[PDB]
Amino acid sequence: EVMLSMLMHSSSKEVFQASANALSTLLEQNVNFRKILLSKGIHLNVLELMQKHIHSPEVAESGCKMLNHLFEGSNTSLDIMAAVVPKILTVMKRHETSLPVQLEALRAILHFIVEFHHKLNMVKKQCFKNDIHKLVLAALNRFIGNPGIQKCGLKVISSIVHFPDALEMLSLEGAMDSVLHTLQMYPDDQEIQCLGLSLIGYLITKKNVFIGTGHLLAKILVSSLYRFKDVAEIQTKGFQTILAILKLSASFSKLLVHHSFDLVIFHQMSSNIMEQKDQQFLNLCCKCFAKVAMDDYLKNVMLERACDQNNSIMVECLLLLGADANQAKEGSSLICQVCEKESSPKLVELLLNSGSREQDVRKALTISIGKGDSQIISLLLRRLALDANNSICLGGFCIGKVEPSWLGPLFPDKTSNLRKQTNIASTLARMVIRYQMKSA
Amino acid sequence: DHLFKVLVVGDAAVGKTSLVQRYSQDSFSKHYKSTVGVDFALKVLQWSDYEIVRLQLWDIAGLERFAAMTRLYYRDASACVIMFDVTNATTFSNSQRWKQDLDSKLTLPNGEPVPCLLLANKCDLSPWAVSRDQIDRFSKENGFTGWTETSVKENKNINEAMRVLIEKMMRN
Repeated sequence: EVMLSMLMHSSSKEVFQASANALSTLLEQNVNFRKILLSKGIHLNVLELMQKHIHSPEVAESGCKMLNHLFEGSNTSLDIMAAVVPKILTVMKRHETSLPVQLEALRAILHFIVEFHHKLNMVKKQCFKNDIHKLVLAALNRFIGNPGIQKCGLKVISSIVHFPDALEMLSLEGAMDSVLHTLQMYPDDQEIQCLGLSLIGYLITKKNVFIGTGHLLAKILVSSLYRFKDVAEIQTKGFQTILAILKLSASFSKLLVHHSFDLVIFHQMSSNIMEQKDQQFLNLCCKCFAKVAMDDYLKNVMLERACDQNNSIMVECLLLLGADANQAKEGSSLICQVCEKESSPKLVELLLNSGSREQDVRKALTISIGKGDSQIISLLLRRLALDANNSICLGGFCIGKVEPSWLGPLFPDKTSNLRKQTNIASTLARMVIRYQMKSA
Repeated sequence: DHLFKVLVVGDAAVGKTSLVQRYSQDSFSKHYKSTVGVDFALKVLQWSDYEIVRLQLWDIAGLERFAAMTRLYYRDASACVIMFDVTNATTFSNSQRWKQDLDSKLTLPNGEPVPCLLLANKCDLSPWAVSRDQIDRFSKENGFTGWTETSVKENKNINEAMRVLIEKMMRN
């Protein structure tokens, strides 16, 4: 009866609005009515009705909402696609300012978009020829409020990217700038960030890798990864996008390391090993770190920042790769500043075992004497003066006093031989160098 | 691509929904029921390469024949067809009434009458089945675009007749 009312009074927008809302609510309430009205001839008929009634936005919004609630949970054919998508695209173009119409149209297109391949190619080309991308980008870029539409837009553009003729068409329109703006405008959300980070990698082209867009992308990527460090899905998508950027251009990671990207890797390496193991995620991160391993000035900056923080696990990996332990800026040595900032004994142990000049060590000894700490000074003397020839040579140093705790471990103390079976750092370095060598 | 509307009219209890279910829903024969109101069906035809046509079949309920046949149904319509059962001359007079009503209350952009076809419903039933000689009198007198026997249950000639009618309709 409702359908008959609609049909017999097409000239009035009010009857269409009310009856359309009624049967849309009915269809949303009961799933059984779906595909029955569809088999009865409702879709193209109401499409023709919105073709007849276009001067009002309420009629278009009600029609788009009704299509959304009708076509949900169903799969259509190519003919239905050709009969639905152009008409709704034209309706959305004719009413571009009205937010509810845009929201409903985007939701409908999202639910409806996704021998046979040959036919589908024609529909894909015709859809791109209908300027769907221009309209959706204009809608998502002009009006940034009402977050849901933004989410819908991102979803739609996602379904756009994975068209054969879409990558360059999107590159012309500048989809990246709008997406990155959305990510800046919606940091706290998960879904917007989740879809956006995945879309950034897919959009990547050589045109926008340079400065002015790559620098902002690096800042956003680090902010996004840092915002949700624990969420595996977000980090995995971000690292995949980062790997794609690195593969596209090696000029990247110059500012990423500058923009505190090391905090991302070190926590993940610590977390992934301590938490559940994901071989794909771990190897993806290791491959990215391998691409970062070049340009050894970056490695030196990495070591300075890794040593500033208590990061005993990573410093061994970094040393195994290379990155000599005498990278001082002449203000203070690495061993000096690590000893200053109340660092763990394992840090200075790895520093001493690797290449460290004697004078800096003596400076570290004096500094560690000033802040009396038995463990560090004992580990320092283990390298400055002990022989092989079972002899101390604790001489020329001007230490103000001596205490038994200082030279405790210096004596052999053969009661037990300490065992350190932790190969975590060694393995991590082994995979990083494996990917570095294999890639080269 | 294009879309068109075809209105199926006829007498009561002539299996008015049987033909439209057979051509679109692929449902033939079945139980005989009464059509309370106007019902719809969709057809998609790949008539030509890169040219796909959509058809809206509106099966007008003939129970309220005495009631004023509103021009709103025929409004914006592009084609029509009259289908009558072959077991009653009252259905034949009713088909004449439908022809007169559509000629009175239907218009085209060119002004010429829209194509009409005489469907001889349910010829697979005795005894008045193949009386085409008597039907030819109205076939040539009414100036119909076509006339063709049919059987809804058997679907013997629904497809060819519909194809001929739609080819004539796009021929205008």
